[PDB]
Amino acid sequence: YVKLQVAAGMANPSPPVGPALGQQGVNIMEFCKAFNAKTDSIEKGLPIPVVITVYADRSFTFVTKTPPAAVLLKKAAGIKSGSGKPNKDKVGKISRAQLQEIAQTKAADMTGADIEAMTRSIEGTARSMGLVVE
Amino acid sequence: KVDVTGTSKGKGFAGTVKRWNFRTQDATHGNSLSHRVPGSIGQNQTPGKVFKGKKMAGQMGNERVTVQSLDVVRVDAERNLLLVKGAVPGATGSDLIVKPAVKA
Amino acid sequence: MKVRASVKKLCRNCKIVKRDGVIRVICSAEPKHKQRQG
Amino acid sequence: SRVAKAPVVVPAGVDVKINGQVITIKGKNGELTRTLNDAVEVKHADNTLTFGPRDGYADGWAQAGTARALLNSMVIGVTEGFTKKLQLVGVGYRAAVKGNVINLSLGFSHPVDHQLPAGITAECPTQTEIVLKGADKQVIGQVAADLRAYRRPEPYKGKGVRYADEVVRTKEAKKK
Amino acid sequence: GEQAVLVHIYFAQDKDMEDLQEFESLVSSAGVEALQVITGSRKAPHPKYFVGEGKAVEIAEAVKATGASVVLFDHALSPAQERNLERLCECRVIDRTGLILDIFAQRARTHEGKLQVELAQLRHLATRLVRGWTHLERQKGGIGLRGPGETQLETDRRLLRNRIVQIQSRLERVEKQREQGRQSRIKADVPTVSLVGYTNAGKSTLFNRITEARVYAADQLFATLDPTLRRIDVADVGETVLADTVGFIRHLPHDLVAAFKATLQETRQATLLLHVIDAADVRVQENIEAVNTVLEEIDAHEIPTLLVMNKIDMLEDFEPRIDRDEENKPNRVWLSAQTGAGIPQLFQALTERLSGEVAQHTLRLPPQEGRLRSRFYQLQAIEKEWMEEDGSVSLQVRMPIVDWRRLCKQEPALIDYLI
Amino acid sequence: MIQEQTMLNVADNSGARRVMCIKVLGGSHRRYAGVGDIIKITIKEAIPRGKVKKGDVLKAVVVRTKKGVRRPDGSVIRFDGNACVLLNNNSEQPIGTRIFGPVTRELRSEKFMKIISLAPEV
RNA sequence: AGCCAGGAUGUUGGCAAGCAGCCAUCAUUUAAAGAAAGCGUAAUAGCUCACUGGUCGAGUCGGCCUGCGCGGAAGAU
RNA sequence: GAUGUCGGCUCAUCACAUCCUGGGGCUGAAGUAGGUCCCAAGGGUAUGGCUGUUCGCCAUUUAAAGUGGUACGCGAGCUGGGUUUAGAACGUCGUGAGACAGUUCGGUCCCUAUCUGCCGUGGGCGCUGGAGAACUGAGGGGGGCUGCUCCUAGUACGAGA
Ligand SMILES: Nc1nc2c(ncn2[C@@H]2O[C@H](COP(=O)(O)OP(=O)(O)NP(=O)(O)O)[C@@H](O)[C@H]2O)c(=O)[nH]1
Ligand SMILES: [Mg+2]
Ligand SMILES: [Mg+2]
Ligand SMILES: [Zn+2]
Repeated sequence: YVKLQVAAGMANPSPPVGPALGQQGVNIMEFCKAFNAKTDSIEKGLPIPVVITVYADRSFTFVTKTPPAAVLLKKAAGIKSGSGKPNKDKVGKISRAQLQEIAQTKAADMTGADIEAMTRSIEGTARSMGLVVE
Repeated sequence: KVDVTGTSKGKGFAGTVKRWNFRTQDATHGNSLSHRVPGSIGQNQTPGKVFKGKKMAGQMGNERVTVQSLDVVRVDAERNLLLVKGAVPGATGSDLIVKPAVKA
Repeated sequence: MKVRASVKKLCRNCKIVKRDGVIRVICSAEPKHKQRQG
Repeated sequence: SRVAKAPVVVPAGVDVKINGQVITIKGKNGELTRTLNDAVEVKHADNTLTFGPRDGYADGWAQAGTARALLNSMVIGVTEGFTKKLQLVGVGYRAAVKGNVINLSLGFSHPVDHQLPAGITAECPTQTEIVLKGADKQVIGQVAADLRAYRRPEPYKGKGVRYADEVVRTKEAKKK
Repeated sequence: GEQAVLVHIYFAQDKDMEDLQEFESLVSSAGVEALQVITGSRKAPHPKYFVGEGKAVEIAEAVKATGASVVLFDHALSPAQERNLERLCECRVIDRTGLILDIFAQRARTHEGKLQVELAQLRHLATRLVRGWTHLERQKGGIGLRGPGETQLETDRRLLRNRIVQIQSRLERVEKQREQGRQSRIKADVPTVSLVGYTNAGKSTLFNRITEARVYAADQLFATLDPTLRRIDVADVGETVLADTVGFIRHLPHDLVAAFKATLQETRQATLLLHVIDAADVRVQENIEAVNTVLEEIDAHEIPTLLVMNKIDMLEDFEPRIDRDEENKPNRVWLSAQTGAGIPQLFQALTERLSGEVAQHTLRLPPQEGRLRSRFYQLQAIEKEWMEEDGSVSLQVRMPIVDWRRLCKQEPALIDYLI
Repeated sequence: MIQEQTMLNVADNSGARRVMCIKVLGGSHRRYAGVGDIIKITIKEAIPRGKVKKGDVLKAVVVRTKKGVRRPDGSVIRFDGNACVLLNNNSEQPIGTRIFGPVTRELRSEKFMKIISLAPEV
């Protein structure tokens, strides 16, 4: 069993998409109909990997997953690349408003007693990429 | 198959060339009286002796010899004869002891 | 095996065992780690 | 040490005779005998066995533990047999039992035949399996080891005779 | 690393001339401090000194005035010529081959390099056994009288030959070791490319840039000793072994070339040679000639070659490109080291260089093709990936025929698209 | 009974007229090549414009000897000269097409069937 | 030391998924989990170490100083 | 108040740090073929061209063409090509006589074995009354090498080769 990233809205692009998950044995013509209708409300271009629990007889069923967080940071930064080593060169620090907007993506499916503890979890990737807070 | 024991033909005093298949030295190219001689017979003074059991000249033949695993060609009761493949030790008219082959 | 005067545990699966007056290293993971003193 | 302290609860229907150092145990499956080391005292004081050292012996405790383990195996074996599993992995590898003789086909140009010991029996539920049953743990182990000696498992494909419990490490062949 | 008087002669009549700038480069790489550089012109060498009597007296006067320690000729000179120069001037004399051997002796850090350099020195010294000055004098005697039985010159020749054979035997042991290391890859269908060429060609830094593995590189002549092999990615055949190599110089000593038989086994058996050439060197044709000469000497000129012109950044207003033969096979490539220009085109030329397949298959199956993912991505890759209606997935693939055959044997091969 | 340094005639049309045996193949210290035994030869005389040429080193098979062969009933077949048939080094098949003069049944082996087939006698 | 159980969230961290290499190397719910110890995988899946508890009832762990021993230890009548 | 030198021939003998053949661990050991390490000294262990050669190069072999000790084994066993006499010549050095760890041509190798040893073969006495045979066997010696082809099987293994 193998898994790879899938483009939600694109059908028949040649480089990236084909064996993303339909080659596992999932009927893509229905999966990326139902899930594509679901992601039509989701913003443009958010690769969202779901957990796979499917069969190999043209039947399938997928569980819900929240959209990513790492992809959304680079919108306001104005750069679409990455640094070799953060904490020395940065791609422009972002605001706490943007950080909490990204945080709200992971707020609906968390079972923590206190929701403020997720701040450290979200800013871990912020520090590991170079988005140091003010 | 049988094994045949007998006294081999006696050659008397035999030199090393005949007795031990020693190679003769050069017949020419300066050789002085040393054509069938045994050659060297030891090292220099570290053993300082001739070792026991060394191949040198002496009596050859006239000794007990056994030849093993000879095929029985014909066994003749009426004429009291046994024909055995190959040569067996000794001269004509000499005593032979014929046993079944131990190795076979 | 490798015969050398210095025999040591090369990983966490190695075990020192003295067998016939000879110290040996037996490894249950890597057969390359078989050693005897000699 | 600790194993020596732990006593051997001898079950019912098994007859124990401590003929000095010689110790004999009879049961439903059969009679097994042992000659313990001189530095072991084996004693009856209940419906059980007790092991200890004889004074004047450095080994003492070491021996004691070994005797406890051996006698535990003896009583277990006479009560219920000791069983061993073997499996033949191969394209045309096969086992068969002709009565105290195990014929093996293992790719050799001749057929292998192992004559079993006295107190061991064999069965073949499948051509690729051998079941050994016996009384002596040592003997059944040795017979299984001899059966494995013909074709022990090779690493590339796991070919040959393997204990059913063994994990056989498999390594990939040379690259490409 | 001492004081030296340098000597060069313009033998313009024949091809036995040498480059003074390269000679000075070798001297500075050795670390010697030059106090003077004498020039001469001759038709053919003088047998007695290798120079005229007048020029020999001039070098003696230069040594006397400058207080120099050694005299470095840029030429091969005989033991008798060395002896006569030594007699005129008390300072020691070093041949060009002696200078090269000294440079390699300083540079050698590995066991193999030390073995090869000491073999070369032993042969070069076995050539120079002309003076048997010893304190035991001639052993007089007669028929049936005690004595050594042989001359001291013959005894010394015996001893030198025996120890040379010993160094040699350890060298075939090293060849066996390296041959095992080679044979690890040959049983695999390994592509192996060796990049070779004149010194300071930038080939070591080309290796460093291609492989992302640090290897020494600088402006020092004969910087690298012994090879280094590294895995590289190529589009067609996947995994390939790039090998760096010790550089060459005009007129390598034959004893040195013989000594480096163990090291040169990579270039002997390379599936490709990348002949890396410094385009900015005005003696580029001479470098081609020297490299081809040593390749012929080691008998490795029949292997497929591809020329790679480095240092185009020193050429004003030039862009990299690939020159192709009449058979449409790339025979020459241009590129730069630091700027990285020409590197992808070098990769593309390498893809084209070795291959035996151009057909591309297209595959599709029902939901039984996760194994197909694993196998394809295992052998090489998926060339062109997409899905289609009814959940079907249409792959396009191009991998070697050996990969095709092994995949077909491993799989049920019910796809009826791949042979 | 063929040794090193012994001259042999050629009983084939490969071109060589006379060849010299330079190694008796088989085991170590082996002395003699009889009929049916492979030898290593050097060509000493050859017709111009032939398949082989003077100085060539290759293999041959002894097909005739003066010493002769012994038959199981005890008879001997002797010849007036020693002759051989040239063979390729790495394939051991004869170079030529025709075989001249008689041969013996000692060449009745799976490898010399091609010699026996084109031999004029035996 | 033995004997059962869990190793997850962002996340496939970023420039190949913990496990080519490089930089951040910090949280997390929590009894606990190193942006991951080798294996292994094209690489994931997988393997399971570190990581924490249950049951198991007399000692156990590992550094120091020393007596005496062991291996290192193959020659030519 | 002499222990004949190098190489060759003849004859060898031990060691083992094993060259081949046997046993095995690991392998970057898929198979064939190898590498490396450990045990193993029973047996075996080239022929030629060149050169005085040992070596070395080369040709062609072999299962292999092992490494060392034995007065660099072996001239009261052979040889005398080389080194190390007296004749002569070339180059070089020296005024010369001469000289040269340069080269060249030529150029006497004795010993009847007392003792130890060793290979063979006898006489004497002894072995407890003499004699003739046939034995047991304490102990000792010899011998122990290996190639190629076919079958198992084009099977196992291997994408094939
Ligand atoms: N201007 C310029 N300099 C270059 C270029 N490539 C290499 N160099 C310089 O030239 C030198 C190359 O040295 P090196 O990489 O060791 O090349 P090499 O031929 O492998 N060295 P060697 O063979 O002697 O071991 C270094 O000084 C490097 O800086 C190039 O494209 N342009
Ligand atoms: Mg005479
Ligand atoms: Mg370099
Ligand atoms: Zn280990």
